[PDB]
Amino acid sequence: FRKMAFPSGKVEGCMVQVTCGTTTLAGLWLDDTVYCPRHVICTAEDMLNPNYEDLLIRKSNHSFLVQAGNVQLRVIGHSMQNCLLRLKVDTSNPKTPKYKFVRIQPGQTFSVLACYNGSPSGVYQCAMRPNHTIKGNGSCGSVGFNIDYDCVSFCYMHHMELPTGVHAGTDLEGKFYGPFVDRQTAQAAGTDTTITLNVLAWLYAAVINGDRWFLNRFTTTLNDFNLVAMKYNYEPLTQDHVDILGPLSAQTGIAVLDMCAALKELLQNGMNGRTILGSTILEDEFTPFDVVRQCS
Amino acid sequence: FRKMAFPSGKVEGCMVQVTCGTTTLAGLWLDDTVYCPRHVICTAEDMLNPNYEDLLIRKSNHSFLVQAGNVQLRVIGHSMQNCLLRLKVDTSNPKTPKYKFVRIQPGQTFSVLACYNGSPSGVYQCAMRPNHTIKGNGSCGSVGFNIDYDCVSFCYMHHMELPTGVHAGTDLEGKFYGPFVDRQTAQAAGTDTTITLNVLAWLYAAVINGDRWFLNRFTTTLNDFNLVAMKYNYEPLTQDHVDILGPLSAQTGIAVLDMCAALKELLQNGMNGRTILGSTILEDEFTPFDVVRQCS
Repeated sequence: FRKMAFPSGKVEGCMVQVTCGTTTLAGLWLDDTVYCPRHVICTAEDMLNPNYEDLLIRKSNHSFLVQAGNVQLRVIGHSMQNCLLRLKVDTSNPKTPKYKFVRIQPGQTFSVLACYNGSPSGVYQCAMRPNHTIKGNGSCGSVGFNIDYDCVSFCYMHHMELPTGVHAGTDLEGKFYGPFVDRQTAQAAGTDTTITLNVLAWLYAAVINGDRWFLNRFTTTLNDFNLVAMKYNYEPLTQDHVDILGPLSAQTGIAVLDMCAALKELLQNGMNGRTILGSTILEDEFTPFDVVRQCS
Repeated sequence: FRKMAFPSGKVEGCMVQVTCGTTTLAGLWLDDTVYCPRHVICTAEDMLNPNYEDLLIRKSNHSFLVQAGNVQLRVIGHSMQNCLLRLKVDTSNPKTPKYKFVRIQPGQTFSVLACYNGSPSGVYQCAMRPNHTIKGNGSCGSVGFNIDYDCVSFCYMHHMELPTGVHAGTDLEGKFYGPFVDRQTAQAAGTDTTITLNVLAWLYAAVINGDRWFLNRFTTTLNDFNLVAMKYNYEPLTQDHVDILGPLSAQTGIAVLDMCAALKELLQNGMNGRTILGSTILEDEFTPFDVVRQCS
């Protein structure tokens, strides 16, 4: 069992390099528009307290060097759309896939196409944290996506590293996830928690894959489990979460509350130097939907 | 810090579905040739003791349904090339990237484009184990690759799951990694070991990323470390491995043998319930080259 991203081909065809001043970062070229973080116009000094409207007036179309692979695109318009820079180019992308802009939820996973060394360089899978951060030099940024049947659902664009090393960004409409702004100040993240629903989902995956030792013959309750969860900084389980785990519960023959009892035991008793799916930690970056999609 | 694969776009354009009988699996369409595991011609019963030459004579061109996305390719020839089925089609792939066939070495990493539910479905990074296995239902197989500048280096194609759940396959010439054959028999893997060089490389990455607690003020020697390594089923360190870690040693200011002393301590003393890069286990699936490529 492994953490796997969606194939990145369709997103690769949309990735461009946007340069303004000394700042070079990644953009998304869809039809005749390029999207990138608006702080591309900021010197690493404007970032302290940026008046973006003011800084943008100082910019013209020629302030922006947009490079699609090894073609320089001619920029014929610029505007601000929330925290995104909206760039109009003279050519519409012939590799534009069918796409939607979705705003994902805390606990939900997505694939990331990471820009390093001035181009699309790597791909990995991650989860939006309950505190709206991302655990994701020469970074030129990154695009988050899921592939929903025939369509690319763009959900994330990287903007900032916070002083703690955790990342913040926006959806593709330019609206930040969580309480964050694109300003180099003392923005503290909310206290993070483990995504319970995902941990249970991954436990089901372990059972599918042969790891059974953590199973016991006790059950629990939503009220009891959530006390334990509160203590261990886990997300509270709701009835919605239980209903979601239905298919996996049927597949394994282990009732969701029985699996919660196994988890409760694992939090209080540890793992005694054992492994679940080659892991000594409890993994929370697989949704039930990711588990279903892998087996099978 | 995260395990990331190469972007998969160039490999996605080469992936086809090859059907023979009830067996459907993934092929690689390059120019006018499709490559897939030869056991596509076997019923899950021929697999016990397959005479492949004999089974192939019974097949004709019409025995093979080759589907590129949603185009059925017409197969105009078939032959066997080691453990690969070599299929000749009437159309050469217009999405053929620049590519090489490389045979990688134990300890070396590669990206995998995994075929699930009858199409390219997922992407992840992995290492060839020292015992020539892969830690990688509805599996239709998978292609292993690195992207070496402008060129795709194909290094792996999945063939078999062994009775222990570990995977075996070939390079793209059809030659198995390790002592394995494409036959459903009692093939036991060699005893696996941890890739030392990669563990040191990842420790350097931890130091780059701020984790420093495991550093001490002792050094060790190749002869001393290798006794400890033997005991803990780690690969012996060679002078080649030390020279390879040079750039990372210079970057961090930590001499390779000093880092070995930190590792030696970690093997004998554990981690006392601490973490390195969010991990309580020692990670061996990043080469020095992967670490350099990420930071930066």
